[PDB]
Amino acid sequence: AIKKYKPITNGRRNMTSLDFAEITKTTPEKSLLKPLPKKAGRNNQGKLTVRHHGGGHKRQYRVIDFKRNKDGINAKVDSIQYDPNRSANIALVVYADGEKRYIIAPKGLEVGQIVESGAEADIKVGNALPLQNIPVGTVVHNIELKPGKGGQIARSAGASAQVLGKEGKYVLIRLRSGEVRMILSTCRATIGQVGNLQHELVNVGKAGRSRWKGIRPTVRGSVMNPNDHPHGGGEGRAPIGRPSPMSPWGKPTLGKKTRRGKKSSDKLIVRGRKK
Amino acid sequence: MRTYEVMYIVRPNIEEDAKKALVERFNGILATEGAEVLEAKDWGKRRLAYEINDFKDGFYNIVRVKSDNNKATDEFQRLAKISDDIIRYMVIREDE
Amino acid sequence: RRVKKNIENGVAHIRSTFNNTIVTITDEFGNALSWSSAGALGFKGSKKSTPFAAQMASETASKSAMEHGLKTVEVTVKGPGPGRESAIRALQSAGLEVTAIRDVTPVPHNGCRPPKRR
Amino acid sequence: AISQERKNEIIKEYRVHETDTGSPEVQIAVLTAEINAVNEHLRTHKKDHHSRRGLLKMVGRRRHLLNYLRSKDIQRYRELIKSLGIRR
Amino acid sequence: GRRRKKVCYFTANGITHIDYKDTELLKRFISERGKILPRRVTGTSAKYQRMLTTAIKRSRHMALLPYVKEE
RNA sequence: CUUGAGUGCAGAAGAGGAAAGUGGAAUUCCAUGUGUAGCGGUGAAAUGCGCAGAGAUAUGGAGGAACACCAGUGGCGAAGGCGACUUUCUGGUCUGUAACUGACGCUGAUGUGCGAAAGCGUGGGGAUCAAACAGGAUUAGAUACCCUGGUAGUCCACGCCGUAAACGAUGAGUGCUAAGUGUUAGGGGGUUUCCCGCCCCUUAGUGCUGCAGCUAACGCAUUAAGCACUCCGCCUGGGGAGUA
Ligand SMILES: [Mg+2]
Repeated sequence: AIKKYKPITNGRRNMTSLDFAEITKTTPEKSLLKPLPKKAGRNNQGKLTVRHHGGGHKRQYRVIDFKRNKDGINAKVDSIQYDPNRSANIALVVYADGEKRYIIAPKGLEVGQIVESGAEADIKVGNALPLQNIPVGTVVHNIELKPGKGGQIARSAGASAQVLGKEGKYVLIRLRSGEVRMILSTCRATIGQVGNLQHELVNVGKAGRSRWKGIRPTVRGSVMNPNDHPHGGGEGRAPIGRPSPMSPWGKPTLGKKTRRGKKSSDKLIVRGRKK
Repeated sequence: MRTYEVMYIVRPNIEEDAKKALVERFNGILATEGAEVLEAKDWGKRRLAYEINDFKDGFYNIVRVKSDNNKATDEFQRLAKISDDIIRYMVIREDE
Repeated sequence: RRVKKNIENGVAHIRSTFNNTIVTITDEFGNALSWSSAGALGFKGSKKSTPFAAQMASETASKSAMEHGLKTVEVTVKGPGPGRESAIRALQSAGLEVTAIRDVTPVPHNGCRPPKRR
Repeated sequence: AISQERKNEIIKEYRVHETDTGSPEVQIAVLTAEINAVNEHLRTHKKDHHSRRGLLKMVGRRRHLLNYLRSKDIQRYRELIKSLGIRR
Repeated sequence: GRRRKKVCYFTANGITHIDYKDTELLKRFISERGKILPRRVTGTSAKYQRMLTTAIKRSRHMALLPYVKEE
């Protein structure tokens, strides 16, 4: 849930933020962590390529087993924890063998609940298993597109895909973004929506709270002078003179398609709804 | 403690072996939790008045449990709609 | 084949609105061969609503239906309208060999709101 | 809900004598159990009409029988509020 | 009181029935097209309408009996 | 002290409520097969869809919403309201019973809460139906009826408003006073081999015709607008005005 903050001064009025009710401990496991410098959106060289990043706060890398590679072996769940670099809160997992690995949190997970990674691991929340075996009409998170990589799909906050049906090879799926794709029959995935659902009702509230993350400002285009951006210049304020609202680098934004139609999966793509 | 009947329905296209391990498994999942498989039977083969996945025709199965209300359908509904062999199903109490 | 599906029993399907009636003759499957429209035959509007349209349309598709060639044919019936009874009669006059008529006036169980008007 | 088993049990300890079933002591106890059950159902299902109507009939009558046992006696009154731990 | 057909058809049914295990009360109480015979036709009493209704409805999802038979 | 009220014990019924689950038809959108020149609409037309092969026809897919018969002056609930089915939880009612407590009751200001549809916020969904809007037509004109489309919205969840011809335009409660006649859940008894069939009676709500009586009249008539008691609310000519 989200707790409104009573206005006491100007910079809190519309503020809002989370309650943190799905947490059991605060300090993580030292071992799985791994360090992380930052880059602020720029290359091996040093030049700025992506705009407005950097300025933020320090953090680390909590490792994940997106593969859910080891199969069959039942597990339990003895703790939750928090993860800055993703919206989705995260769980720790005492395997049967004493190992310890972190996993994105499905909504409605109970500490002490047990969760598996195998073919014969019958359906519940959390359990990891392929797509061919799953029934139709189910919601699933963290699909891999390819065998053995580590999933790339529905891995963020909230709900997740729908299985509409399957051939033998390949297998359909509808996403959120509502768009369709044929997926292999043997890619490893799991079931249940993702955890945090109200990550988006956060009224960030105040300017700093973008810097705390951090990100940093972005300046419009109709303000600058005409070298640095096409819209710029102009006495007083600046209607966009030309049609086809442009990027700073030419190359419009507004309606233009940039999917490159030679890509191999374009046959796998059917019924493009969101883009 | 209350008296449930239940019907479950399976395709004909399966092999008779799968019917055997299915049924015995299944009376299992009604039995396992403490709630009593009492009186199992088989109304068996019959034709439907209309097709339900695509089959004109199919199998029926009748069993009975008296139980608390916490052990049998809670499991069977979960293991009903996911299974591609149990087609339809319906459970009641003792009324007619 | 394929345009010339020759059999001795296909299907007829019939429409009859208040203001228009269409007929067609197809297969048991079916796959479609013929049709006729009261408007196609020169009539307009107020004269689509005539019982005689059932007859001249019935013939007018029945000809090409038995050009392919056909003895018997089933008759589906929709369309609360004048001609759902007449086209049967004038279709017998063609000399064909109906065995059964199925009146299926497609009724729902309140799937959607009908138009309020009037 | 409640079921006759529970009910027919608890009266045996609070019944003022053997054959009795009235003796409003009984009634405020039984109603107490009922309202607690319905109250937790009612927290499960925040929104209804049947319940809160039903409660407020029960609670309303509970207060009355209590106001009766405040004057037919005084000792039973105090004895039962501190026995059941209800009505501060 | 009452101008319908005979009072007391029920002499061969009761108290609780069917629920699906008896065709021999089943087609009597309905049409050949699929729809139901009202209480005007059969001469039964009122609650038995209010039972056999749900009886056949439970028979329909178990596909023992059609929602429609016009073909 | 038991006759009012409530508790029992054995029973009857029900679209009474909240949450989850399941299924068929139908509308629609798309895809495919079939095949040509109209479809659709009106009082008469036009606008639109269509040779990019529509509509019609068949198959299968998705997707939201509503649930044919049943349904009846039938039922339930305090009202608003509630009609596909099944499970979980769960409220009250009626009868019979009579042991059981022995007047605990009625009404109810101020307060507290539920409350059609429209409406509003935040978030999801979007099949129909359809304000606003556009076009067509009628028309002296028509920003109206008619026609073709068509967004919000209808839908779900958490919240908020807080009204209506919310009507039977009849406050709640108790008690007494002609019948007849159907209906709904029950109960007692006689006849019947067995009533399950027939009949007689008795409770509770439910409808119609009707006297005594009332009413200005129409009309109400054991479900009173009769005979009375208690308690509450309300009216004092109409507009001004449910305005300031
Ligand atoms: Mg009476």
